[PDB]
Amino acid sequence: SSIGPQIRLDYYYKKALVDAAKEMYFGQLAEVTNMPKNM
Amino acid sequence: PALTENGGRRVGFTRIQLIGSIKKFGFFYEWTQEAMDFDTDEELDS
Repeated sequence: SSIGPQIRLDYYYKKALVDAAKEMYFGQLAEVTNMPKNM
Repeated sequence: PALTENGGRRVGFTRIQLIGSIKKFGFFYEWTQEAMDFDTDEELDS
């Protein structure tokens, strides 16, 4: 303990640890589009 | 009627009532997005 009860006892680091993005290995080829209308 | 020379004693009048009514009516229809995108016609919505 200490002189008096302290409320906050842990610094919350705002910057979080998010995982990276898996490398787009297979998706490294052409991208043909389909016409919205009809088809 | 027959008014004798004496007189002394008749007709009445009546009115009737007419009543209407308001009735609600309507309908609706639905469609999916895919119906519009993958339709042979491009003016189906119109």
